[PDB]
Amino acid sequence: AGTSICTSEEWQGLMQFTLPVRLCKEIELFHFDIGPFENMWPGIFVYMVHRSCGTSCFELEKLCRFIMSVKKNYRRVPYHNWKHAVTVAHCMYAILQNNHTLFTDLERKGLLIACLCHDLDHRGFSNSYLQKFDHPLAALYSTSTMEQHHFSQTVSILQLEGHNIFSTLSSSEYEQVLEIIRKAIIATDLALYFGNRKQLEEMYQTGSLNLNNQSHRDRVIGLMMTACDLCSVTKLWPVTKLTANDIYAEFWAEGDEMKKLGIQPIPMMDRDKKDEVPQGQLGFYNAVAIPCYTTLTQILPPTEPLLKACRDNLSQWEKVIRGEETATWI
Ligand SMILES: Nc1cc(Cl)nc(N)n1
Ligand code: NI
Ligand code: NI
Repeated sequence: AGTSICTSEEWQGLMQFTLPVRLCKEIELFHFDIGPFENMWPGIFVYMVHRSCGTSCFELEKLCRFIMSVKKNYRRVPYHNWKHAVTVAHCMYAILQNNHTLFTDLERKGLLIACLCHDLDHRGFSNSYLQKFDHPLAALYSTSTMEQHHFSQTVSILQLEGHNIFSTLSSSEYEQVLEIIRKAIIATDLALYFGNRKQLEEMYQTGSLNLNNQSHRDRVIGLMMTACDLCSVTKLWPVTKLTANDIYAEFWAEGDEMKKLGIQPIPMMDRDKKDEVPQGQLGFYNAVAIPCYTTLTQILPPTEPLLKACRDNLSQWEKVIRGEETATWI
């Protein structure tokens, strides 16, 4: 029921927040893991917007209201939560810092906000679920159901009194940024990823890819959104392994719901099929993450460390399968 608004207490605090010095250099790296710094997450987001877009990109008060209200519109679900939002935004920051001039000031502001907002009000249910059991959302949004919902929630937050960080933009630029943000959130539907990646791969291989071609730009941005959304697979193995427990915790709760409604879930959502997870992650890396980061690296060479990390994690899942796992804490 409705869109949640942060307290004066919340946003004034973030305004007064300052980032410990040692973290400045860390935040720049692809592999950086926000995990051990929970109190600082909203502040790390300020810092990234200020570094990428400049301290004058947004009136700070409205930026701070926007971020903390964004936080309050994430749910307490094991995975599609506030921590994932900031993780995704950080990956985008590393991509943009490493490819800064390829992207307009409008694209950078739009994309960091899109990443932070891309799973707003996620309920711990997949599009598969909502469409299977005809949730009202599936009727409103026949395809990319939750993603269209996340964009809707983003616009609602902006429309809160004192939250509209895009107000100072020309009328034309405003429409462009909302369009940037809409396309970027929609692209985080993995259903679209398969065709997008295949197109981009084709365009790269034939040499037709042209970044001054809007339709090409939209697709590159789309794959960037995929890379950022899946970035848990690009971290150090223990970090990757730990996040995966959260991914599966959320899936298995969905599977539990399906069982009550007389449908056996897919194995991935079946908590009594845990022995199949390492092989499922192997399949997910083979069909999704590997090709994603491969293509992204061809298009944006400086993103190559995301790909090497993901190949290292693939190998770690293969070790698990062979029975060579050593001690893991969770
Ligand atoms: N977003 C996801 C989904 C699955 Cl099955 N696995 C990973 N690593 N990330
Ligand atoms: Ni999503
Ligand atoms: Ni996501």
